[PDB]
Amino acid sequence: MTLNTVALELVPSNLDLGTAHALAELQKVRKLAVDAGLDGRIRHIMIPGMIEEDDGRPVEMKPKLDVLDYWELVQRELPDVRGLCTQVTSFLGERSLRRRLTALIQHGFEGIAFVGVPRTMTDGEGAGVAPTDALSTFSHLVKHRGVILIPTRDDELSRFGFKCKEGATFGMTQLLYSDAIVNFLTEFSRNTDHRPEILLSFGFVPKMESEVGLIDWLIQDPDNGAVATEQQFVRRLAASEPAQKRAQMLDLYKRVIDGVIDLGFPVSLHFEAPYGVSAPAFETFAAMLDYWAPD
Repeated sequence: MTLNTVALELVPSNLDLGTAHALAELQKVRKLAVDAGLDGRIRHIMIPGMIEEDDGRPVEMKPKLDVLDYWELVQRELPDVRGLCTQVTSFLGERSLRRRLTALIQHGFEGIAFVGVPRTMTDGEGAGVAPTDALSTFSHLVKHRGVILIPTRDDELSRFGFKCKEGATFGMTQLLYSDAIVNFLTEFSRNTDHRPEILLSFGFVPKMESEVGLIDWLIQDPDNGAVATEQQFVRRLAASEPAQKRAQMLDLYKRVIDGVIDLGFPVSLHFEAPYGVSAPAFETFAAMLDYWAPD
């Protein structure tokens, strides 16, 4: 009924790589994890869905394999892991979304986070499916139905509460670069009876972030202040040398874990490396797991 899992995000490889070099990259993933101690301890791969056109991103954005094609490669090179993914619902329409969700579950995915994109319907005829409506409508197809939880966002208490009422089973956080989630989940536990599973998301920040700024872009929220603080922490990690970067990161992790695991929500972990998996990323994830892991 709960995942109680550690999930590693693997973004699908570029469409132009071809099969032979897709599996080589996945083979490197297996070696990096074994070398880092992770190889028994990651139960799920989270494969995010697709943005086709660019959103302003600081990186280049090439066309990717569909979630289904990439998942079959993943199963070849990482036969231990189970599958989670992300699905945009806003563009599909109920019948199409039913077929898509059925195909995902049929091909071995155990949980799906329903993601929404705002769109114009003043024109832009044809309703898609709002993520919160999908949560109710497809509960017979998807046992683990997720939403994005952004604990720094204005009105997230009302927003996440609504999604829980509408049938959300877990919340997957935006990348966490402060302990805002601690106060959010405590206030959420005081104002409501919803106890969804929380997928806590931690992202490795490489020095390259000082030059490219991808993670700063991923978490931006104009005029927030809590996010402003998080962006300063990202820059500081990027400008920190490995020992201090690891310690600052793991101190953040320890505060979140300590502040959260007794609130009464089931807790799972979600590890991202937005610039691509790497030995320093996997070492950071191994350090976090040595402090605390589900089970």
